[PDB]
Amino acid sequence: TTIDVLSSLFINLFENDLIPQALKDFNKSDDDQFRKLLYKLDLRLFQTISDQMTRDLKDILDINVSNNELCYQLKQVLARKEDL
Amino acid sequence: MDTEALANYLLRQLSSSQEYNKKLLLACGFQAILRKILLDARTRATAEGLREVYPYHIEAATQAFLDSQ
Amino acid sequence: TDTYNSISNFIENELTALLSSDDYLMDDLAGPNEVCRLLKAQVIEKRKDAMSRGKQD
Amino acid sequence: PWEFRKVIQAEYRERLPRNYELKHWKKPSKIMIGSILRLLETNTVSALDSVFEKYEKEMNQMTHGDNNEVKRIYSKKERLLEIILTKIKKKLRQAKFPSRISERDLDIEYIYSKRQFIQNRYSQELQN
Amino acid sequence: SIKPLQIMDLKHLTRQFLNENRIILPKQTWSTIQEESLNIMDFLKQKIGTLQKQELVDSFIDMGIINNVDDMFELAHELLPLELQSRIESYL
Amino acid sequence: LMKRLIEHDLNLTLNDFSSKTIPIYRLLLRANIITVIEGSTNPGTKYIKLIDFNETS
Repeated sequence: TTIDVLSSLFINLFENDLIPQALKDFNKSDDDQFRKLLYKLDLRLFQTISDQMTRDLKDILDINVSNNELCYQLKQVLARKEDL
Repeated sequence: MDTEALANYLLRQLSSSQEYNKKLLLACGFQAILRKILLDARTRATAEGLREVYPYHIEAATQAFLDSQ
Repeated sequence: TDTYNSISNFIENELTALLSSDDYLMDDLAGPNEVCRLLKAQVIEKRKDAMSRGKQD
Repeated sequence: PWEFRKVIQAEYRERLPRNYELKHWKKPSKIMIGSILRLLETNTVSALDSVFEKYEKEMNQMTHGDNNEVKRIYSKKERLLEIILTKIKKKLRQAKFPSRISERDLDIEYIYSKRQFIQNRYSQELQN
Repeated sequence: SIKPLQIMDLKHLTRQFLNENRIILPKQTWSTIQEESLNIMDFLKQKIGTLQKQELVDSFIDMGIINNVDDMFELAHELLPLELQSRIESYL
Repeated sequence: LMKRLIEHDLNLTLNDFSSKTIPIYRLLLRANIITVIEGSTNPGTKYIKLIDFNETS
């Protein structure tokens, strides 16, 4: 659950502190494009980082169990090879 | 291989006199876990009638033990 | 020959990573921002235990 | 949400069974900080590469081909990302999590390489 | 490797317990308990990470092994040499 | 307590040992000269007596 609470911490932090702040900054800079696309690419940065956090943690857990499953499959394949 | 050797194993796993006593009590608890698990393994083997124990016996015993813990 | 690595690598390269990147890019370029983030949230939500490495394996 | 400890306690109480005694709370050690910062650094590098490759044309037409301003803004956003990284490092340095996690228990590259190796061995055994 | 224990370590650890109380262990069971020692050590370190006075005896009460400190230094009596159990009694 | 132990009293247990006599009982237990057996009729009550120092079996 440590990976789960880490993912929850990252989700809450990015979704309530940084992404809304940069979204309000993007909505504020209506007069100048140059700061406007700066805040838009900031939104890009924070949202891709949040998605990467969630996907990487879920992928760590998923590969950690899939490696054991693939090891069991490898043991079955080795046993079938010995019998063959 | 004494219990103090297992305490040495635990300290090198985690890496004065009071912490040595703490680790010695931890080693005693570890030996208690092993003895209880082996007792449960013999209990289930005798329930099934086998003289010796097997990996599935002690796996079931330790799963039942960790279910309560 | 090595058919099984070719199959698995083709899946994990052109099937799931390409799908995620293309869905994110198309949802970003559909317009806008909050719409895309929310829609990505529920499509990730309902694809649980379907895009996992066990399923591709 | 910047109050990391309250969210940590609430999620630990919610996502664990009621007989799970969380008596011991430990601050994250230095190896956890190093692993988290390494993952964040690699993922920020990948994210900035993806963003600047996806939005290169608007950046070029707004600056009228001035690559110097492109590199200046790349440096500015690098500074901002490093500042945010230091901020979240300071926020996690006041945090609680069991010390059972090591560097090898949380690293994408090592587990991915192990998966690649065991998959190659699986396919080779299937070939034989 | 470095963290897992060896088979002969387990023989030297629990050989007398399997002899007084008649236990027969084949080699597969020996390898299984060599694997299980790691899981037991990880569970013990997850339950008890740091060590101070009251929490260990409270956890051992929660472990279902003991009921008081009397059970603690009676279980230490049957698992330690005389100098070590006397030292533990001076500690408790 | 010592007179009951020497006379081999069958009613000896852990109840009559006070908190002050707990180190004395621990000293006696460290000598390995006493039988620690829990009563079948009353579980939790450890009946205590010295081992026989005079037998020639």
